[PDB]
This record gives sequence, structure tokens and C-alpha cells, in this order.
Amino acid sequence: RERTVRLQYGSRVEAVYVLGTYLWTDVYSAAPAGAQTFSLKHSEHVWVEVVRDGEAEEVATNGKQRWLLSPSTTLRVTMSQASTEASSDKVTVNYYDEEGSIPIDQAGLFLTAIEISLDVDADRDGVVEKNNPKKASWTWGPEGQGAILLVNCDRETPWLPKEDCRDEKVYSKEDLKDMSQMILRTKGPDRLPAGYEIVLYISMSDSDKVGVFYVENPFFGQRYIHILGRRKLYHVVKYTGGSAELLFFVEGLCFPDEGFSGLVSIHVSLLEYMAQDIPLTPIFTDTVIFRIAPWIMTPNILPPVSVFVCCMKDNYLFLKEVKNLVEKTNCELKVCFWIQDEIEFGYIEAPHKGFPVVLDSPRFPVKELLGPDFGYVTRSVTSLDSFGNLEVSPPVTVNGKTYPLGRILIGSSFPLSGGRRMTKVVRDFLKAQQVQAPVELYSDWLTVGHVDEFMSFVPIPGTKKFLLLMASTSACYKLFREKQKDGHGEAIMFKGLKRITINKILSNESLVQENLYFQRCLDWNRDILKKELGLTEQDIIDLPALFKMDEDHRARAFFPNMVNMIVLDKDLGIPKPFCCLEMHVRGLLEPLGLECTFIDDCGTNVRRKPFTFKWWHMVPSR
Ligand SMILES: CNC(=O)[C@@H](N)C1CCN(c2nccc3c(-c4nc(-c5ccn(C)n5)c(Cl)cc4Cl)cccc23)CC1
Ligand SMILES: [Ca+2]
Ligand SMILES: [Ca+2]
Ligand SMILES: [Ca+2]
Ligand SMILES: [Ca+2]
Repeated sequence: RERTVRLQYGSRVEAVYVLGTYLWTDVYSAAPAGAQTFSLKHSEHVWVEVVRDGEAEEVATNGKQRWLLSPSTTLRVTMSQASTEASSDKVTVNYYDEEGSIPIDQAGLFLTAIEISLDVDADRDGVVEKNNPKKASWTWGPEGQGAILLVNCDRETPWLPKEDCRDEKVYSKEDLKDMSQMILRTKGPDRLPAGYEIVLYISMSDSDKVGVFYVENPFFGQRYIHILGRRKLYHVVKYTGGSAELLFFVEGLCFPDEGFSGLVSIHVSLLEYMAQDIPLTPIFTDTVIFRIAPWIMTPNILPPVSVFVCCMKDNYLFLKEVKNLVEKTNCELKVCFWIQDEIEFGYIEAPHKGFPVVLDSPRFPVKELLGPDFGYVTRSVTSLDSFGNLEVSPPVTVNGKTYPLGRILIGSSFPLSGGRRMTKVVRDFLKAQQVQAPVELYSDWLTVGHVDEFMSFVPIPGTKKFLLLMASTSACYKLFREKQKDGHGEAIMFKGLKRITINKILSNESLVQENLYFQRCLDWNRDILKKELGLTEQDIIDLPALFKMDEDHRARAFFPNMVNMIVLDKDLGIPKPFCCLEMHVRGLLEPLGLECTFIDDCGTNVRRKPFTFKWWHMVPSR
């Protein structure tokens, strides 16, 4: 890194030299008028080179050699180690005329070398390495580098009704565990020469994205100092002489969104005082880049950790079955007296730390969710703005492109339909997360308009494969037609959930045509899913489903939607239809090793283990 340091006419120039740079010095400009040649002397820790246009010749400490003065003959000054005393190191140039061997004048350069390095964990191993060259850039992949920073959205101290990042304060030593470390490492004399200061700084744009902290008095009662962030764009650093390391704790405040890529930068500069009324000049600048970790969703294939359940006191039939199914599995259960519509359990991870984050958009919050190691982020709205109209596939590979965290699926309407669609802000937020490349399916053919009404995923136990379960109106009519022929014709359906029989349903011509159109809608999605998830007909199961068409021309479940089930590894919590429909579902799913359990019904939301795959090992599209 070449830096210009000109010699000033017959005068000494004193300057700070930052290690990692090298000086180019002009000696012709400072020479007196009539000077023909020049000579030089330099100290041991200053390699000096006389450069006569291209060719650079190294020069001895006390050389008596003289070179002709020319604007194309310059110097190249390089230092390798920091100074222990302010001046010490120097370059001296003597000037002579045509007839004379005693200097007619001399210009000097007194130097003070220091090392300045703003270091972060760019290699992603949890420890702040010394000056990673790739720290001023963020690259995706297992062979890529760049520091990662979480959003501090949990509540270490539960008194305040806001999250850790809503304030510009740190109250606990636990809060520092959710922060990324940034160390300012320096070497130099006891003090900086007169006219120099080191300043840490951020842009106005990045001020509502990061929060930089310092631990003052760490040997007794520790206090935490907010030095960069909201309304603090720069901070003057106290220079400690010799070999020093200043520890900083950086926090994220924003998730990547529409207009926020996720990348933030923190800079350090050595500013040189020129005069009063004039701004200090950044002589040296070192920068570090951080990527704010995205909010990631968890598919049904990931193992369950704990089941959150919301219902009423009278919902004892539901409560017993859900607890009996949760007993079969090796996971815990929580009760709350909207559950799968207003909240969703996701996670955030960094090389050092990782914890679950709940996204909540209420159409005040829920106490059983906010706390330590559990983030809680909160937000016109149609019925399509719901967490039921959101799904996430297991990891897929679609024509060479792997999606190791799956893909988010969102319900929508056809482009020229004029129908309902999720808000542009939600779609932009999920898209901005990048790691789960969202796909828009067609759910507007349903009265509610949710993708969980017609689809879901189940793993194949003891394998790393899964199945897409699709609602099928044709599967229902084929089952009915068979039972009607087998003698079960006048049998009453939904006995415990009108007086309807198979014969009555099959005779209803108008209902046949409605379900014919609804099967078309289901197959439109089946094609988008096979296309965007790399699925074949071997990976899909058709569960019998029946619908009724409202005045808007949309579907609404005739009997309980069996596809919206609780997936707890090999154990499925399927909604009871009120039984040949249950025996058909047991015949489709049970031979594959999936134990079915029909529930009476208000809903559930399962917190799962995050993926083994670290999101930063991915390589997403632009
Ligand atoms: C730490 N703070 C920050 O980083 C903030 N600066 C960000 C945080 C993210 N923000 C949001 N933007 C869009 C959608 C959001 C949803 C959300 N809400 C729903 C939903 C469910 C029912 N409704 C009616 N809406 C569904 Cl489906 C999906 C999502 Cl992501 C929830 C909660 C926050 C959202 C923007 C501001
Ligand atoms: Ca490291
Ligand atoms: Ca805090
Ligand atoms: Ca914290
Ligand atoms: Ca925490």
C-alpha cells in the first residue's frame, strides 16, 4: 500500500508510519535551487531504496553515495516493526551543489511506526484471528470467509418489555454471549506523537443496524459502554501504548430486508490534526465487514424438541391425545390457554452462538416465549397473511442447485387473476433472508387461502428421504365409489363431527364438478412443487380430501383436512375425519413406518433442532 510522504524544503517532517503500508518520498522538491546531487543516511529499522524510474536500489544506513537530483529519482521507505520510542527511526537527505562536498542544506523525515488492525472472526471458527486479509469482504460457501453477526432479539433481563437490541444498553454479562467480538490490536510507543488520534466509526445508514460495546472496569463491578450505534457515528479510542488489544462486543439490530442486504461495516482510522477549523485527515483506514445472520425456518423432517400447544380448558379430548402422542416421542410439551397462524418458530445461528427466534404478527405478546436464548421479533392484511400460508420443504437438490435448508413455500394467486396475495413486505422479508429461496404456490382457490390446507411433508423413518402429502379430491371420490360398490353405500359419514352418506355425496352432481375444478387447482401446485423441489411421482402421496365451493368460487373443507398434521419424526398427529377414511390413511402411511394417531379437535407449533448445515456454507443466487 503506497503512501506519499514528500520532504519539506530544508525542514524535518515528522510522521506516523502504519505497518502494512510503504512510503514513496519525493526528494527533488525539497532540494535548494542549484543543487546538483543528494545523499542519504537512515536508521537500522527503516529500509530505504533509491528509485531512479523503475529501478529501485537499496541503500546502506551511513552511505556516502550521491545521486543526481531529478524528479524521476525518488525514495521508497519501508518499516517492518513498530517503534518503542516516538521518533528513533529516521531518513536524512543532504543536498550539494556543482562544486562542493559539504552539504549546502538538508531535509529530514522522522518516523514513528505503529501497527493498527481491527480484527474479527472472518474464518468462522469462534476465535478472533490476527488480521484476516479477507475481513473486508463477505463470501458464501465452505471455502469463503467473513464475520457473522446475530440480531440480539432475545431478553436476557425480563424486566423491560422490549428485546436486548431495542435499547442502546447492555445489562448482563449473558448479553455479551449473543455478540460478536471485534478487537482493535495495536503496537507502538507509550503515546502517539502530537497531532494523532484513532477513531472508530460507522455510517449514518449502519447506525440503526449495529450496536458496539466496551467492557469498562472489567476487574471489579463491570459496566458496559455503548460507543457506536443509534446516534453515535464515531468514537475516539484511548490509545494504550506498547502491545495493546481493545475488546469490543458488536450486536445486530436489524434482520436483512427490502433495502438491507445484511452487510454492515465498522472502520478504524488514524486521524492527523492539520489545524483548528480544518477536519482531521484519515492517514490510515482499516475496515471489517459483518453479515447479519438470517432468520431460518424449520421443516417437519427436522427432529422435534418441544411442542407448543394452544387450546381452551374444555379442549380436554384434544389435550389428552396431543399429550399421549408427545409421550410416544422423546420430546417435551407446553400448554397455552392463532397458535399456528400468528407465530412461527425459526432460528438464527453464528459460528459462536445460536438460538430460536419467534416471528409474531398479531392480527400483549406471549410470556412463555420471550426470555434468555429465545428471541421474539414482532411486526392491508388479507387471510393470506398467516403462518398457515407458509411452509418449508426439507433439503432438496433441483438440477444441480442444492437448497440445504429447503425452500419456503407461500400461497398466492395467478398473476392476471386480480386475486389475494401475501403483503409485499412479508414476501420481501422472506426473500431478503436468501438461504431458503421462497416459491409462490397457488392457494387463492381456498376460502382461507393457506398452503397447509392442501399440503405438508413427512420423513421416511430410518432414511434421509421424505414424502409430499397432497390433498386429493379424486382420491376421495375413487374411495367413495369403491365403498358404495362394496356395500358401504348408505353408511353415515362424519358420525360425531345433515345425515350424509357415500350415496348422497356421489349423487350430488354439482359437488362433483366443484371437486373436479379443485383437483385442477391441486394439480397446478403439484406441478410447481415437483418443478421447484425436484420431486417425482414416487415422492408424493394423495390423501382423500373433499371441499365445498363458496359464493367467491373457493374451496372449504367438507371434512377435517387430514393433510394438516403434527409431524413428530415417525409419529403423525392426523386430524380425525369421523372409519374407512382413517383406514385408507393408515394403509397409505403406516407401511412406510409412519405411526398414525388421529386427533379430535385451536392448534400446535413445534420447536425443532436446527439443521446440521451452517447457512454460511451455502451459495445462493443474486
Ligand atoms: C429485530 N427487528 C428487526 O429486525 C425488524 N427491523 C424487522 C423484523 C422483521 N419484520 C417483519 N417484516 C415482515 C414480516 C414479518 C412477520 C411475518 N408475519 C406473518 C404474518 C402472520 C400473520 N400476519 C398478519 N402476518 C407472516 Cl405469514 C410472515 C412473517 Cl415473516 C412477523 C414479524 C416481523 C416481520 C420487519 C422488521
Ligand atoms: Ca477465527
Ligand atoms: Ca440488551
Ligand atoms: Ca443478550
Ligand atoms: Ca442469550
